[PDB]
Amino acid sequence: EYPTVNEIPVGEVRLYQIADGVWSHIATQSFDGAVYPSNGLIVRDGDELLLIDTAWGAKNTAALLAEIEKQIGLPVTRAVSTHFHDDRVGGVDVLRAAGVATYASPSTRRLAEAEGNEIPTHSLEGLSSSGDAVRFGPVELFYPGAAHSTDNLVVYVPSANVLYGGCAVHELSSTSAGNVADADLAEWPTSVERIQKHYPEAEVVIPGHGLPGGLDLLQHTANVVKAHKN
Ligand SMILES: NS(=O)(=O)c1cccc(-c2ccc(C3CCNCC3)cc2)c1-c1nnn[nH]1
Ligand SMILES: [Zn+2]
Ligand SMILES: [Zn+2]
Repeated sequence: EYPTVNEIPVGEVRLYQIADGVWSHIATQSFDGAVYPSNGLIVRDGDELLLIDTAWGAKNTAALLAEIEKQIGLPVTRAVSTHFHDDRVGGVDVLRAAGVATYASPSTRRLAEAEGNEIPTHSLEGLSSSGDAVRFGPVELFYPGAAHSTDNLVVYVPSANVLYGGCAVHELSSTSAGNVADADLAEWPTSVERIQKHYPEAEVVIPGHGLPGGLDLLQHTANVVKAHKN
């Protein structure tokens, strides 16, 4: 029942319940003349919500906030962007105007600024070394090392054993590595192995794009990246 790309018009946002107090958000966006689905995460934080990643654009992110208001009815107070690309930060200005406190690592902020992308307000220290982990509300943020991008973070929800991989993790049906322009194809398998080692109890793995599954998404991603490399 997870929504697919052809099921979501660009500008609409769907929520999908992953576990008690954990949802993914799914949106679609046009990029270089093709339409892609994209996931983020929502985690209940008492009587508040923590958002992971924008819905890829200003209008999509306004629609995301409206969908959250309708379906969940708890305020989004903080958001974390997991890397500097537009599917993660595009819409930060909408979040900020709506009073959401926006966060990203200094690595992500510098890359977003150099790229001309929207820049989260606050800096997340303690994530600059591969294998670093910090607590942020109801999640753990983990920097696995360079993969899809040099700054990519993953997010674990310990109460639910949910791992959100962002664009460092591909769905099982993936046959291509996506946009690798900012990737480190050689380090990516090592970064995936670090995630595997750190989160062996993950029950659900959510990719940046496409269907959630189990821990197999991690090895599959390393395999996709190796096929791209040669
Ligand atoms: N995050 S990004 O800016 O590099 C991006 C922008 C536009 C399209 C994409 C994009 C996303 C997925 C795909 C493929 C991956 C394999 N399955 C079909 C879609 C292609 C491009 C991406 C991306 N995210 N992760 N990897 N690339
Ligand atoms: Zn990206
Ligand atoms: Zn992406």
